[PDB]
Amino acid sequence: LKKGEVSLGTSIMAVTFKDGVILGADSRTTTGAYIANRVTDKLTRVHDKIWCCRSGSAADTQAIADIVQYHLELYTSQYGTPSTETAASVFKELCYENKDNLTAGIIVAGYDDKNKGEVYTIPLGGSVHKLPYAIAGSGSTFIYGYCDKNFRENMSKEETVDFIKHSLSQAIKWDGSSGGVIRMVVLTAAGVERLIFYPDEYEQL
Amino acid sequence: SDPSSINGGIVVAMTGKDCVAIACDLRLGSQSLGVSNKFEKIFHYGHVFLGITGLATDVTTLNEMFRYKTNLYKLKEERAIEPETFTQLVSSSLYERRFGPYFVGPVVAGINSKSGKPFIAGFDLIGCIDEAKDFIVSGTASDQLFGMCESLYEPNLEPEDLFETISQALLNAADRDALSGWGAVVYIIKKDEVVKRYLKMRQD
Amino acid sequence: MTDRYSFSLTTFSPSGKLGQIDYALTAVKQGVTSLGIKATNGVVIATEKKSSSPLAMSETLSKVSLLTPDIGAVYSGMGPDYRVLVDKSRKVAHTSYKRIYGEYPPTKLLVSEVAKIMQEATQSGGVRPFGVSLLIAGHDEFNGFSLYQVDPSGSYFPWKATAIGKGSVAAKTFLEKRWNDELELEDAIHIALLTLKESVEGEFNGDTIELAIIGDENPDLLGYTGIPTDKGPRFRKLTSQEINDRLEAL
Amino acid sequence: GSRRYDSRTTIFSPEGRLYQVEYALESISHAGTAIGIMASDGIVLAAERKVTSTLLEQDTSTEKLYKLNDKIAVAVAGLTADAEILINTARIHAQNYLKTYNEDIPVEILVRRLSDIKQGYTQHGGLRPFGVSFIYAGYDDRYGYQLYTSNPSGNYTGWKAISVGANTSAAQTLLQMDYKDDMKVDDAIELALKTLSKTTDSSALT
Amino acid sequence: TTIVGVKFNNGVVIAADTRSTQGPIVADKNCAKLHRISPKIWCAGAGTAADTEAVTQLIGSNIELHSLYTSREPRVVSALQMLKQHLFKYQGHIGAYLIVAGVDPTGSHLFSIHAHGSTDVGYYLSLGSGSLAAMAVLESHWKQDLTKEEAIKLASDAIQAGIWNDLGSGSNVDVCVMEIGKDAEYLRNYLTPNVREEKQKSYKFPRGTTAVLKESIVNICDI
Amino acid sequence: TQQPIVTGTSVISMKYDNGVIIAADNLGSYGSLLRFNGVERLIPVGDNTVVGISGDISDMQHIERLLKDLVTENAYDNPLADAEEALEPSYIFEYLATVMYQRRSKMNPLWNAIIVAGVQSNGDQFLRYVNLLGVTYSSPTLATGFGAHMANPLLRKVVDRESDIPKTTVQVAEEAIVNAMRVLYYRDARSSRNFSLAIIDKNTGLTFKKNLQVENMKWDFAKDIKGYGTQKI
Amino acid sequence: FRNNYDGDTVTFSPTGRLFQVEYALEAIKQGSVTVGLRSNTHAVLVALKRNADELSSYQKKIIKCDEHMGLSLAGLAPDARVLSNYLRQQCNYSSLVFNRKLAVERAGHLLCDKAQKNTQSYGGRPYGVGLLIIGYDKSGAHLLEFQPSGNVTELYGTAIGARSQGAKTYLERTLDTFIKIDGNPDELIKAGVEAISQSLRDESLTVDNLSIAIVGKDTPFTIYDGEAVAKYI
Amino acid sequence: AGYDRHITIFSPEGRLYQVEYAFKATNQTNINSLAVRGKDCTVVISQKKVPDKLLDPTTVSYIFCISRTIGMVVNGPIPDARNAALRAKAEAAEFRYKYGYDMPCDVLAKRMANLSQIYTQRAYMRPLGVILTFVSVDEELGPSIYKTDPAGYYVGYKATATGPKQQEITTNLENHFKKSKIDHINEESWEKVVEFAITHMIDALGTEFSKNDLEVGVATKDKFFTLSAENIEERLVAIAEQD
Amino acid sequence: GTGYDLSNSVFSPDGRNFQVEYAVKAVENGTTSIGIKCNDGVVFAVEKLITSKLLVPQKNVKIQVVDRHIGCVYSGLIPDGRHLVNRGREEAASFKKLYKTPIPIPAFADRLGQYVQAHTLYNSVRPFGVSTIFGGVDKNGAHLYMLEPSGSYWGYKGAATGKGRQSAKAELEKLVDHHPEGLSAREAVKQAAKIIYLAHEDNKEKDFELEISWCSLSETNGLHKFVKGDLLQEAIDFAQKEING
Repeated sequence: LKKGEVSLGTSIMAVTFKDGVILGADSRTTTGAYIANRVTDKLTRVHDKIWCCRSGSAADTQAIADIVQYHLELYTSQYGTPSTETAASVFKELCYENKDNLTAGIIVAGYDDKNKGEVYTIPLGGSVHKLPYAIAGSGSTFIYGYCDKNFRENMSKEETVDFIKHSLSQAIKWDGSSGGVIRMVVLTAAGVERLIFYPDEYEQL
Repeated sequence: SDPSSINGGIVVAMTGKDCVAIACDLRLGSQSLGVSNKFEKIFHYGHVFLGITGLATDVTTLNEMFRYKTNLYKLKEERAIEPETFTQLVSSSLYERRFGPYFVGPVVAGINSKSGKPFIAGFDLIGCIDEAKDFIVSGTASDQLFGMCESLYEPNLEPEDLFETISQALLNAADRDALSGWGAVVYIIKKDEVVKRYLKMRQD
Repeated sequence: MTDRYSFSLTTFSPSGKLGQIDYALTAVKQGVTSLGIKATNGVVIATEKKSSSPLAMSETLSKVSLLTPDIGAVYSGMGPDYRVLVDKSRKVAHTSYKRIYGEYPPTKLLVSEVAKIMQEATQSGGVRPFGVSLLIAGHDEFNGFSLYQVDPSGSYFPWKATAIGKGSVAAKTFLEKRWNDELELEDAIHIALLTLKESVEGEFNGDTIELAIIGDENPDLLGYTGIPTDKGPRFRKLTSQEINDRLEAL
Repeated sequence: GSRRYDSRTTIFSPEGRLYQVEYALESISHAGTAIGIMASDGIVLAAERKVTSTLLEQDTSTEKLYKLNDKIAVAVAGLTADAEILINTARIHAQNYLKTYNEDIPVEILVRRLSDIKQGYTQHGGLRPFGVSFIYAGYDDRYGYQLYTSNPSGNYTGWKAISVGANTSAAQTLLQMDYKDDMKVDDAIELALKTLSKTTDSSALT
Repeated sequence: TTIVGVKFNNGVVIAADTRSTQGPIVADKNCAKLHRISPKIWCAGAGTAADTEAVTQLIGSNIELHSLYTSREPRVVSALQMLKQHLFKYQGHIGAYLIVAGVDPTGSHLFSIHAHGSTDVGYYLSLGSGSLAAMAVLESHWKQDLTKEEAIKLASDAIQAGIWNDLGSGSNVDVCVMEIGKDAEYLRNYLTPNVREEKQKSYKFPRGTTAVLKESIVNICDI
Repeated sequence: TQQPIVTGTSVISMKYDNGVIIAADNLGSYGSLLRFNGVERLIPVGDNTVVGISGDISDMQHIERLLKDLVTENAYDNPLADAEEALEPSYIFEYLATVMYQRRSKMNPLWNAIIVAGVQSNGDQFLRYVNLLGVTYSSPTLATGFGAHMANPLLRKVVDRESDIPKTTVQVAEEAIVNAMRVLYYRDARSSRNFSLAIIDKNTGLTFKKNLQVENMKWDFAKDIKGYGTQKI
Repeated sequence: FRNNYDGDTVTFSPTGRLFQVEYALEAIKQGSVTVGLRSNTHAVLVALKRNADELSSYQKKIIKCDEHMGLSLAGLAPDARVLSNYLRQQCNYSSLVFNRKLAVERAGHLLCDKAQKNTQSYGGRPYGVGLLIIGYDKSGAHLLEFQPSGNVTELYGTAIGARSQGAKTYLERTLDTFIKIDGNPDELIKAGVEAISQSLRDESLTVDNLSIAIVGKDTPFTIYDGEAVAKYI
Repeated sequence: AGYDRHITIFSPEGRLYQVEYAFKATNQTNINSLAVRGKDCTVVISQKKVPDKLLDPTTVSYIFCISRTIGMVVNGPIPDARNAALRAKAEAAEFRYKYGYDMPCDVLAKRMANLSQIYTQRAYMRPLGVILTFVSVDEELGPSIYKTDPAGYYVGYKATATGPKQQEITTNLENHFKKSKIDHINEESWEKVVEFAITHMIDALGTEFSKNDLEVGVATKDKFFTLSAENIEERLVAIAEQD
Repeated sequence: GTGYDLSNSVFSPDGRNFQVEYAVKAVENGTTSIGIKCNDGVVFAVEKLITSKLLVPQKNVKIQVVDRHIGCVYSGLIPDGRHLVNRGREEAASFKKLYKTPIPIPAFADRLGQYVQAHTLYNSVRPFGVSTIFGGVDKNGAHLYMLEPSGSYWGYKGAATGKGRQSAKAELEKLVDHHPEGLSAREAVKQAAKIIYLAHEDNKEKDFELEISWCSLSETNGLHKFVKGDLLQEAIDFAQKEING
């Protein structure tokens, strides 16, 4: 990769519901076995209505998202507001063009008011794929069964926060490269709500 | 073959009171076979003395770069370079040649001739700046040389007494080597007279 | 398909004169008053800040720029030419004397880079000279205090006092008389303010006056009171309030 | 149009001269006088500082006298600004001979590199030529002292005494009489000064 | 080395130890690990000596160039981003582990940077060979309602933990207090707590055992 | 130099006397995790050619954009008659294969193996092969990947020479295609349950059946269980 | 005045066109006369070649650009070579990249861009030579008129060269007749000879002078030169 | 050389013909503009004239949103206005990524200035005649109003106006400012600032405006928005009932 | 003369250089194009002049596509018009790859806009002698834009350029106002044909062929097609009932 072992929470998802999309991740950077950071941002803004969840290697992802932030700042300004799918293309370009040196697993998650929330998953190699919900990181595999039954098209805002709160807290419990606070980002027409739940809270609920 | 230890060489610098001293061997070898009893690894541009040990091809190319840099700077400013300024000039030139494959250990020596300080400063393979003024050593036997300087050296010495120190310190470290025989020189510098004393020492 | 042009915009004339340079000598004359006095004990530079709408402000304009911390510069001629030149000059000073060195540039040496830039733009077509003449005032430890003048051609000369801008000869003549030998930096400020008063009329305020000295470097000008690690500014602008005190004191 | 801004003033004339070159020869006569005396014991260089205010300083006497190398120096008749561009390139020219062969540059070569460069600008590039003459004072152990001069056309010649600047002709006429095969430096110092006093376009001499 | 950074509700403290080693033998009791970027953006650096210092001067230059250009204060976030883009191009070839700190009009900030290319924002951060022992002190004794005296006192304790348990660390401790309200204080050699490797004494050399093959004099000259 | 991190498997195809049929499951693998199902492998180009891609999904998205450019530029400078001078199988084939051949020759490879199928509106049947290795060939039956191994011997029994071609009508050919896929779903799990099936008819043009799933299921094997991996203590 | 608007190519005049375009247009006419006619199955070009002298001999000005593509010039020989080289590269690429025989419409538009581009400089210039570009692809035979201004029109018959109008009026008459002579090489050749003679009014019609060129339904690009036109006179 | 009527150089009078004529036509869009600062906000009010009824008004703008917080008013001909907008928006976006920080009014100003001065020397390239008014509500200095002119000149303002009725607006502003002795309006809420601005405009150009005749853009903390037709109408209405 | 008749390298007191003035003229000597915005679409129409019997219908059409949903039609000089769309096509294609989206109509307008502005600040690069009317349907709605030699563009409800530009706009503003916008895409084709007819009086010395096209959301379903066959004949017929000039 870039240089050495940099690693993150490795459990992210974006989920669709009645009002938009809620994206969730756990936040924790480790560099080997030393805890480089308790609480970080893996819920990264690339546009005001378009955020991402970052997975893969922390450095790689951060360079790539920087570049994304730059292209959409310019796209917005010249060509108008971009889609989730458009954000997703810039990510894909980078991932594909630098698969031979960087590893970036991106879930691009966005809320639009005229097509609702959309979830796009970007492979390590760089690809653009549409789903009604996605789970990525490598602890996503153990909650695949859970997510697939208890996801439903149309749910309340409180309820979606429970589904994402339950999903990730299981992932963090079995997984060993995960920990620290749980962050969420709710992109709705009620604004951008940033949710934080502290260790004691998600464990219990 | 070896990266810098083909021809060997070791260099010692010391601080005193209105004097410094800088000393070197005269070995040039071709592997462990000593070839020559002359090879001067210390050069000077005016009142700044630069010793660089290591591989000879690399000491020569650098020596000509610093001569160039200093000459043209001297010409523009209408005065010589200062020990302090030259240490800056060295860091950057070396950081340009870190990416290139040089194998050098420079050490910078002089006395400031209008600020009135003895000045010595050090440089490495990586080319990092070392601010200390007591002794700085470099070369093959740098490990033996620090052990020796750190016990033998005592702070603030007159030129005669700095000579007795530097000479013996070098001579005994050198005697545990074969890569540091083939004669040696010592230079005792004040900024208005320089004494050169050749030592008589071991070879293979 | 373009960028094939390199024929000069500065040519010889039949008096062997240079066309652009004659034109530019006027531009300097149509400027406003700026002066320099070297007291030996420092350097003082002062100018009139003036502005081109009543709704504009000249308190939020600047005509002295820091080139490097310890050196400040002022001009007479055209505003646009001055801004691009200062930027290019600030660039070369950082790159070539703090990445190759670490000591801030000696003054004269900085003058030679500004001069080289201006002459370069005169040689080469598709650019034209800068239409400005500078007094670059600095301090360096191995020179002492210094004052240089750069002419619009790219030519330089040292002066221990000089004046530029409207009524150039007459301002300079006034300095020769009022100041002889070596006098103080403080005293030279008192003089500089008077000299600047006589050139101008209809503005007399300290919000239209900018006077700066190179003459001290304090921890207060260092931005930290710890143990020094760099020289820091020797440039200091005197306050609008500070200027106002001294006008009363003439 | 690009060529409809071009005037082609860089070309040979109907008289076969180069407009811009001839104009540069003129420039040199309106700048100060420079005199070079070579003796076999030294070289005496003077250059005349015109427009001297009292608020011009007298602590500088390096601003038309430039060391190009530590055995070569010049006196400039021309501008500070023209000279400076060439001066830096000369100094560099010095370091190249020095680094490669580990000895001092010959004068005769170093002069040629400047002249070829001047020549270059008026042939190609669409450029102005530099309006500057140099009198070169330098030493070799293959030739003793050498003294050259180069001028705006790219032509350069050797002289054993030379004048350039205002009133060249008059200075030279005086020089030709007072010259003698026998030399010393201190004798040459007297010679330079006697002449200098009589070429000034201002009364007496200071 | 042991480099630390600690936030208080009025400013930021960084501190470092100043020991450069070649083996266990102490080459330098003093070399700065605390580098000044601008009067109030100070940066601590760890790892390979040559790399941290050079990078810090390139950035140091580009930021000062910036400050004059905008006729406004330099931001800490500019220095941060320059550092990241420089590491990224060179893909890790720069081996700088940095702790970048600064005070601006935006408030007091504390970030750290790995050579690996990841940045983090922390309430307290540490890096170095003394990184484990120091980060331990800092997380435990950091508290809400931190102040200047408490932040210096904590900072002393940190460097000291790293000295004691990493014995490649030792020598003087230099501290730098950067306050938003008052002019920053660089405290050179605030503590002088450990000394030089072992000596046995040494004494004068007799001149019947030190001999000279031949000698001359020479003189320094400049034209 | 590329290391596959994703696969798509299986495109099988054959000619019949009056057209060609091609079918392919829809698949985005990440090895053995069937990460994506909704990755189309059959990209219809016009209405008389289908481009079938197996291999790496990462190369496949890049090509997916080039195949869409190919349509676009063929309406550029040709406004009309776009089925006599545009969107012909031989062109689609040739376009793709030049980019493929150049990418593999400079060591940055397009890691796919592709079948271009059609009925030419200027000709008769088209079935032509291209791979990452640069080799190209035509045969009455062509299949890529795991189907190249397994399906194609079944298909060769239907047509393998000009003589065998009159002996395959619409009905028999479509039955072969349906049979083959089911074999693929059964003996390789990488293949998705979900498929697309396309018939490109010399009279009817392109008729494309979407969102099909394999049927007439094998479950017979469950009868004959004795264990094959079961342990007893 | 005149010298303003001739001496620059990155100008325009009050009329809505630069003077250099008027001179380039004049230059096509300064060529020797050539007609082109098609019925849209075959396309023929019949050309009167003049040579300078009795001691000169004829050199080619009908150019095979492919074995299905060609051109005739009228105007400036130097320029004509430059254009012909371009069309030839263009024909080659079309075959290698797309398997195409190149339509005239696509070729014209590309020749246009280069021409445009050289009025977007000083020291580039319009060609000042016109071409009748023929070829037989899958939408049939085609005849284009290219002008060095960039005006591309497809005409069913046309002429360029001095006294274009003579053949052109003959062509507008015989139109309806020739377009319903479909599928005949020999009827159309005979027509071409008849046509070129309505141009003539100060020049002779002789075997060695005349030159015929064909491409068509069952004819790849074949030229009749010299002797071999006698039997169509 | 020998040319100055085909290429751009210094005049011996010293007033450069190309710069002077660029000062003159800008007014070819039938615009008049001002920007003022309130205590907390910066409001721009700008004219719009619609010359056909084959034209929509809502695609007609002279305010371009550079970033999220920065506004720019261009007074000029619209092909030149837009050319500058495209360049400014990318340089702003480039700065924001590199330096982690949103572009200052003055820095944008300065950078476009230095470039126009470069094009002024250039003998193969012309300068844009655009007059660019950069506004925002910075939190590192408050409200700011900084105006460039095509020359390369820029200077800080208290409020500014552009168009031929520059003098008339100037006087209206000078009178208010002398009276309060402040360089800003201190009215809490943006609203009261927009209305005041509107009054002074109606006085200067001496006509009542309509919803479709003004276009109003207001800059607020950390966000910039243009105001709509329906809202613009609320402003005109409310001042009719002060007398 | 003023020297700005052959330079783009300097500023003129007309606000614009004479050589840009000369390109505008060339637009006015081409043959009429219009654009009709609708409540579900856009309609393009063009006059092509027939002089000779040798021409073939709809292959010498001056209507060119970009992508598959963007319609471009122009009046004035032929080589300049082709060059222009050819640049637009490259930049569009670049957009399509990079952002994996079809181009917006306001985005395409800029993309052309900067290229057209660039050759008026350069002396060495020739202005366009075409005015191009373009638009389509996109994911923001339908949009009609028209681009001038200046680099001037604005959003329209109806637009015209070519010889009959004045006459045509006069009839058009009346109809566009009397309706909401020219009703639906079907209605508009008959009206369009009537404009092409009236416009031919400004050109009545040579004959015409009416050539119409559309890209309409609700009556072509997001694609650009030429309007032809039964419908094109029908529209000429409708025109010849009412106008009988």
